[PDB]
Amino acid sequence: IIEPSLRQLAQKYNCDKMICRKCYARLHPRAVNCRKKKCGHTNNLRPKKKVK
Amino acid sequence: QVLVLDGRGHLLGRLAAIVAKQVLLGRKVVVVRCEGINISGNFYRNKLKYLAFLRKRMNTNPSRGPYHFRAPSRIFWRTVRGMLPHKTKRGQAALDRLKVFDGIPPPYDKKKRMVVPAALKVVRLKPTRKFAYLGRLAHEVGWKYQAVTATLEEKRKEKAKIHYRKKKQLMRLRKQAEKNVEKKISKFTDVLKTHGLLV
Amino acid sequence: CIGAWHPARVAFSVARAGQKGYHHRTEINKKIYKIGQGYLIKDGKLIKNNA
Amino acid sequence: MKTILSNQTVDIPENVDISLKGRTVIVKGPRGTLRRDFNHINVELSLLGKKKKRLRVDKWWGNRKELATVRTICSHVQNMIKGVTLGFRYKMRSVYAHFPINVVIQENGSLVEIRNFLGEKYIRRVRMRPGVACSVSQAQKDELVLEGNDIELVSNSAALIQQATTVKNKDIRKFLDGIYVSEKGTVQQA
Amino acid sequence: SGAKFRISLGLPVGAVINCADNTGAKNLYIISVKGIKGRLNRLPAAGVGDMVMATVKKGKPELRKKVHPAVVIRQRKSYRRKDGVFLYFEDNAGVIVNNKGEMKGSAITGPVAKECADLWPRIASNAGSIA
RNA sequence: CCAAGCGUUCAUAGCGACGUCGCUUUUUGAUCCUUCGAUGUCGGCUCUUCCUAUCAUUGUGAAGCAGAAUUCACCAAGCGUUGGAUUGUUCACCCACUAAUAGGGAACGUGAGCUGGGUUUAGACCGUCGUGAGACAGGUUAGUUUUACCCUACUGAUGAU
RNA sequence: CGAUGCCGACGCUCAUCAGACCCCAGAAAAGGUGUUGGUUGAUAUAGACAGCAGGAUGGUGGCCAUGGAAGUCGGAAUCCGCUAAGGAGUGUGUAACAACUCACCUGCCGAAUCAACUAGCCCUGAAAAUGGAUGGCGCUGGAGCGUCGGGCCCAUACCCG
Ligand SMILES: [Mg+2]
Ligand SMILES: [Mg+2]
Ligand SMILES: [Mg+2]
Ligand SMILES: [Mg+2]
Ligand SMILES: [Mg+2]
Ligand SMILES: [Mg+2]
Ligand SMILES: [Mg+2]
Ligand SMILES: [Mg+2]
Ligand SMILES: [Mg+2]
Ligand SMILES: [Mg+2]
Ligand SMILES: [Mg+2]
Ligand SMILES: [Mg+2]
Ligand SMILES: [Mg+2]
Ligand SMILES: [Mg+2]
Ligand SMILES: [Mg+2]
Ligand SMILES: [Mg+2]
Ligand SMILES: [Zn+2]
Repeated sequence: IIEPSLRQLAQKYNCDKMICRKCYARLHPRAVNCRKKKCGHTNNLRPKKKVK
Repeated sequence: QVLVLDGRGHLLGRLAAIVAKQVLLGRKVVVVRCEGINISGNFYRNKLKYLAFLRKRMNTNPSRGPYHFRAPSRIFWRTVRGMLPHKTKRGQAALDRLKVFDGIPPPYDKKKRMVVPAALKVVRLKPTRKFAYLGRLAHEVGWKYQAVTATLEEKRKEKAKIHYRKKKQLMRLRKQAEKNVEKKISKFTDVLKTHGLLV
Repeated sequence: CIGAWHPARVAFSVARAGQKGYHHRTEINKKIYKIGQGYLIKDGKLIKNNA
Repeated sequence: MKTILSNQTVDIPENVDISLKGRTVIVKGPRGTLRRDFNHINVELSLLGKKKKRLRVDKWWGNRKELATVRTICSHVQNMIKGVTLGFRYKMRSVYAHFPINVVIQENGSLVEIRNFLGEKYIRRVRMRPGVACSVSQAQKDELVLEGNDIELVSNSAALIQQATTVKNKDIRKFLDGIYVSEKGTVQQA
Repeated sequence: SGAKFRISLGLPVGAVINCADNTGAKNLYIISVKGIKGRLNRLPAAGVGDMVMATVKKGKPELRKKVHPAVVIRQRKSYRRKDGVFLYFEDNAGVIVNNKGEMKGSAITGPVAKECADLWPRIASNAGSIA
């Protein structure tokens, strides 16, 4: 078990992310375009899905 | 007799273009410090260029060529060869008028080095552009004497520094001497100033 | 088959007849099990029990 | 478009002395000295005044990319001032569901050993950057404190530890174990 | 924990060996060998202690016309050991087992190689003697 | 590529209609440019090499990723990608092992390398067709596989400046 | 490789597959918060756009439809009062409670900010087999792309002989 505050700390680094739909790059939560050239800096981002 | 050039801070292809035309007119050229030569563009895209060259080999017998020389001097030499008609007697004669060196071995270490401002990186590149170092590029494609050449180039610079201090000393005496004998040489100093030699 | 039609040459990587053996070779990691002493004459006796 | 001039200024606290060797910035303060070379940027650095010193950064005839470098230099110089006066103190918490993460500090805080991370027998040994000291936190359990005068050395040191404890071949949304940077403060609060 | 060493393989695919248990099968016909990756043109081969896949050519009808897992317990090809001993047996024999390695029968006729006995404790318990 | 839908929910984890844009030349075509004073016609065997449109393995990102298993994507062709029954087969199918049992080019690689099972001469049988002689991308059986000492390439061996 | 070794002119462009000259010898849709230029529309010293407080409720859990949805899930409607204000509601969560964040608003500091399009160059889209070709070397204050200058080079063409 993890203290809920520490869980939020870990989630900031493992869960609170956006995911490029074309190249799956991990991105900061406020990302609007990917940072990778391989996808042409697309704006087709989606949230990193939450673990159940 | 011999045109000695210093490869540090020169862009590879512009130096080769000028050097090639020079040895085709019958002049001897020595380029030293080929590891100090530069290439425009980031290092990585220039490393990929040599790796692409490195893949060119006779599929049925690699020993028959192309020969991929790894020394910064030989890389430069092959680049000048690519700007000459080397399959004719006239081109091969020119190619023999060029010597290329990593570092500055004798006797050129104790001779004055000229530069080519039309190939200098400070002149020809925008300051914000990336560039590669021939020595680093050569070191990362199989060149083995980067560490030794630097070791011997540091010994040379230590000796050249002592030589420079001796020359500054002999110049401080030269200025003092001109004050001591100012009375006796004043007449000859007027001739020179009258004609622009001395300001 | 010593090659395909193209390249129209025999490649350096195809098996051919020729010299076998008498090749220079370097082999590593051969452990020393014993450094044996040579024969000695001591007090008029040959000492040779190095095995 | 090239802009005729773009500039920004930095205020220097009285207890900090800044000297310029070309574009090399030397900041001397109570906690030590930091030297940073900005020769990779074509700007003009100027020290103004004597009683309340200031540092000015100028970029004449800059396009969009070159203008973005003007503030970057100011922010770095300010961090150097922050380092030599207050220092940098990153804190890290170790997170684990089952296996406690044991951390041992060696070599006067320049080496970190991490044991039993997700129960692994492998021992992780992270070497801090020069000028950065790691220490276990006497105030809280399962915490580390990294301190130093250079923000990039301190923050790079912490990134090394955080990436040392990475989970592999598992669902990292479930297996959250690791040591993470939990706070970015200053050694001396002032 | 102690892994078995390589031994000479005397039984390629197609070898018909004796069946040395009381299942009813008389002989075992090797159709493949466990753990063999192999290469072009090389037949999978088996030695004492190896689990193989076999069919019964002679024996009770219920045991025929199907593939059994078996283990080789003796071999006529001489194999070296680490003490320098070259051992071989008078005949090639095996016993039918299951995937877990436990015998389908209950008794073994003849000796059983030490290489196989150490590897298969269920076969070892049934071995009248060990070589 | 768009996104109506599917996915309990939810267009885009994974898929995806109606439409539409391409790439490839390991399919078949279309054409008839080269070769009819001849470029040996399938398949296998053997042997080397190369491609990546990645099956496995190394490092990774994403899941409708708890674990295990699996699926999607990235850098990536270094190293592997097997033993067999039936068939001339390519193809196919099944048995079995395996980390995996990926897909391909090299004159549909490779007959002065083999083999000659098939196809494709002359003998002969059957069926259908033909008055017949004879015919049949219909079956069947038997049917000669030539030369290197030249040049190069390659492998080794003397040597030459 | 003959001729720019001109103190040539004004811009654009960075490519971890750059680009580089009729025929002609390789690329499309669709994309980019890379960068540049334009069009239209907003809002801002009555202090804009970030950043740094509160608020989740008064009729009311609006009534339907509900096993159950209270602002939060589907379908037609979708009002008022106190006010700096407060959607009868964007998002959090179940099998139902439970729960929270935006719309909104002022407190701060003080010059431009936001959005939709459009077109250049660059980038993604963009995979093949021997090693490999802007002709090559190479070239990035260009030896690239667009617009333009002087000058110069040479055909068996033109001129004089
Ligand atoms: Mg080598
Ligand atoms: Mg075979
Ligand atoms: Mg649906
Ligand atoms: Mg024709
Ligand atoms: Mg025609
Ligand atoms: Mg002919
Ligand atoms: Mg032929
Ligand atoms: Mg690939
Ligand atoms: Mg798993
Ligand atoms: Mg063929
Ligand atoms: Mg042939
Ligand atoms: Mg033949
Ligand atoms: Mg035949
Ligand atoms: Mg016939
Ligand atoms: Mg008839
Ligand atoms: Mg005339
Ligand atoms: Zn992306």
